[PDB]
Amino acid sequence: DSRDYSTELSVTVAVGASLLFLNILAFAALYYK
Amino acid sequence: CLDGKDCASFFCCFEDCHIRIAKMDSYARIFFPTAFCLFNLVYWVSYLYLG
Amino acid sequence: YHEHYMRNSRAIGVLWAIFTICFAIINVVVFIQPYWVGDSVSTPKPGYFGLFHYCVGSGLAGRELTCRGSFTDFSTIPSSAFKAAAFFVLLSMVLILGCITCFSLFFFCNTATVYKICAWMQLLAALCLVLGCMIFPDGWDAETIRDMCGAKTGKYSLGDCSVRWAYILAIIGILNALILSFLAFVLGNRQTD
Ligand SMILES: CCCCCCCC/C=C\CCCCCCCC(=O)O[C@H](COC(=O)CCCCCCCCCCCCCCC)COP(=O)(O)OC[C@@H](O)CO
Ligand SMILES: CC(C)CCC[C@@H](C)[C@H]1CC[C@H]2[C@@H]3CC=C4C[C@@H](O)CC[C@]4(C)[C@H]3CC[C@]12C
Ligand SMILES: CCCCCCCCCC
Ligand SMILES: [Cl-]
Repeated sequence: DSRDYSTELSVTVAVGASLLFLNILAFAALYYK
Repeated sequence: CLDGKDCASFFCCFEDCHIRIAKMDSYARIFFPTAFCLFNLVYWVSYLYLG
Repeated sequence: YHEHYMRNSRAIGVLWAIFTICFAIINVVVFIQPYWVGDSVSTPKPGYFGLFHYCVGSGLAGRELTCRGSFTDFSTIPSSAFKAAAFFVLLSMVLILGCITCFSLFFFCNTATVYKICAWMQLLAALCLVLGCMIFPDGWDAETIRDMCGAKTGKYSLGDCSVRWAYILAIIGILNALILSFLAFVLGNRQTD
């Protein structure tokens, strides 16, 4: 088997960045007076 | 600061709460079923599907 | 102006709770799934391991992944650092689940008070997850982990092995917990107006 985990680390980062981006968008909503 | 609130004014809600103890049963009629239902969901999913 | 204010506050609170449930799912997944560190091409012998559970190959050009470990029985955890990390991640999971239960208080208790409650509980869960992630590498000196990865592996030294999706997902969970805690604090201070 290809014992490489680059692909899985890659996908894990995309989902994490999406969640963090949505959270910073929530901050953009609230902090905007 | 962010909201002009000092540590105490922004983080701890030590301004009201205790006083609200007569409604202790009011919380329990929905707090306890939520905790048990939530515990079952993590318990059953963990042992049956995740591992 | 006030109706827009209330509508945005309500919607952002709903999204905050949705992301709280998502972070709880993340915490459960990283706690259960044993893919925090994994083998590499240069690793002497294959497998993977998480906070407490570890699967190791027999080493005869096949899988035969013998698996061992369980948080219920602390005897089989390789090292005290692993035990501490698993306990801290469990405590973080219990804290975030407690916040999801405390969502029920929105009927009776004041919105600002419950927002501050979950803000503090999410911050504590974040702190517990941070300590778990910082303490977990300390146990890499264990004889099982060294036998897996090799002699070059050690305390806070990855060595030949490679971090898999669960570790980076736990770091993402730490970041999510911090941002959600600050979000809850801001929402609690915002409902007061
Ligand atoms: C799979 C895992 C599932 C886990 C299960 C999760 C469920 C856990 C149990 C119960 C949730 C209870 C939610 C009840 C929310 C009720 C919120 C509500 O009452 O409406 C108003 C807005 O509140 C607010 O903005 C606070 C926002 C509350 C948001 C939380 C509920 C959303 C749940 C959406 C489901 C998403 C699931 C998706 C998962 C994939 C406040 O009222 P009110 O002015 O009169 O009070 C003022 C005071 O002086 C007297 O009450
Ligand atoms: C009271 C509410 C809010 C929170 C309840 C927390 C629950 C879900 C926690 C507390 C103790 C936890 C268990 C502790 C140990 C183990 C052994 C492990 O090998 C699989 C997960 C499992 C079986 C956990 C599943 C989740 C669990 C049951
Ligand atoms: C109720 C907290 C979230 C529980 C999630 C259980 C694992 C989901 C795997 C898809
Ligand atoms: Cl187990």
